Amino acid sequence: SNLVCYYDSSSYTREGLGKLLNPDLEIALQFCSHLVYGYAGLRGENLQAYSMNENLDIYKHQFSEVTSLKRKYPHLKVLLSVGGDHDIDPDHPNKYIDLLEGEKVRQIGFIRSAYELVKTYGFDGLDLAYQFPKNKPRKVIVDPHAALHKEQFTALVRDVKDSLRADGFLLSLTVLPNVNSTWYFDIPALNGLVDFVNLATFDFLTPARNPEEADYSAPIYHPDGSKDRLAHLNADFQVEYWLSQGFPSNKINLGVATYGNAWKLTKDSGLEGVPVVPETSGPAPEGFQSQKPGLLSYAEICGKLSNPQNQFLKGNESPLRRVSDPTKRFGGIAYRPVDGQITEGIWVSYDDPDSASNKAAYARVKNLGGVALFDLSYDDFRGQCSGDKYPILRAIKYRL
Ligand SMILES: *[C@@H]1O[C@H](CO)[C@@H](O[C@@H]2O[C@H](CO)[C@@H](O[C@@H]3O[C@H](CO)[C@@H](O)[C@H](O[C@H]4O[C@H](CO)[C@@H](O)[C@H](O)[C@@H]4O)[C@@H]3O)[C@H](O)[C@H]2NC(C)=O)[C@H](O)[C@H]1NC(C)=O
Repeated sequence: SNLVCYYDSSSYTREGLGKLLNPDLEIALQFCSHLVYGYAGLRGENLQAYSMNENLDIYKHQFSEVTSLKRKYPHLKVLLSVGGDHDIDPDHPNKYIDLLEGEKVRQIGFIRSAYELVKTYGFDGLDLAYQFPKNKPRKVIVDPHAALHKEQFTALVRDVKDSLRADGFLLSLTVLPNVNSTWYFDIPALNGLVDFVNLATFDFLTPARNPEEADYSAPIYHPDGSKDRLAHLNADFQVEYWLSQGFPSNKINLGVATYGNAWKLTKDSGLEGVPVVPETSGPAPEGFQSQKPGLLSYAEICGKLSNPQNQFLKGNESPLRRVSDPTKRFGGIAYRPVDGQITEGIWVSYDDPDSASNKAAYARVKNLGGVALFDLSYDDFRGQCSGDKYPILRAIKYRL
């Protein structure tokens, strides 16, 4: 099976423990079948593909430092990913749709630019992690041209593929969290156009989208215990959906995240950790390593879990408690409620090595092509949690 490892290059320049330099990157490569370099973006002035950190990717040669890793790993495939929800442009918030709705000249510009990036820097292919509009978050019609958009995307994928054929370059698509395949993906038309598809079957709920309640963010199956949870929000529904639409199972990769979604709790959230957790208050304070409110890396989460040793810590240092439904269907929970001394409450939905392993087993059972891991920079590459580096990656590979 495949093990498609995403690499967010912004991780190269992170300060402290979050920094992922190339020697640490390379260690993942005895487990990854594919490396995907993230993320190129769209220029708001003409929507061509371009590096969102030219100084690093191009002027300090990081694109080709990473693709030249194939010299050391002759079976490794390296792709370049566009979008990935990392193309954040408040100045041009309609780029991805405008590219779909674009005139030939505009689309050709993108196709040519994206092609140039792949070829010039030694990549084996392109990942279209298209930033479509997502499911509207339920609080407490987003796109009325979805069907037009679906058609335009199919056509754009065909033309992109066409540009890559002569070189034999791969094309993958990534269906990003809460991107709805009914609205945008003409799945029977894609089998003949793309080498594989990555379903990002995680972040179904996040503190950014769902600041006022918390629930499992990447369960395999639907948890009946989560009241009123939308039934398409689980990995199995997404996978079966793609299979339903006639996509070959072995061209599908199951997305698994290495980071957790972390909500700030309130007194009114109560003391129990099984979701749905009410009266939450947006993202939890950022971690010191990952510096992203509402996100924590696996090492940051592992580092907070309660043990007999850290038992003595109190107040806002008291350790997090594990909640782990024994059916292995839903994924991990670690939390600390607002209570007395504890003023800073937090609820984290995440996969650890065991639960990621579970996802890998499911993928194997469903005869999928493999797993796509988002991303190496939040796996514990330094070995902080147990001493073993890349504990989530290795656990997944064990079971594919
Ligand atoms: C794109 O987004 C749309 C929503 O805008 C989404 O459609 C929704 O799909 C789900 C999943 O099929 C539908 O929910 C099911 O609906 C039926 C009928 O109401 C229920 O019988 C089902 O309940 C069965 O299963 C649930 C969990 O398995 C149980 O909790 C429940 O008790 C039942 O056993 C289930 O609720 C939903 O009705 C539509 N919604 C709308 C607004 O039309 C679509 O799936 C998304 N596409 C993808 C690929 O994600």
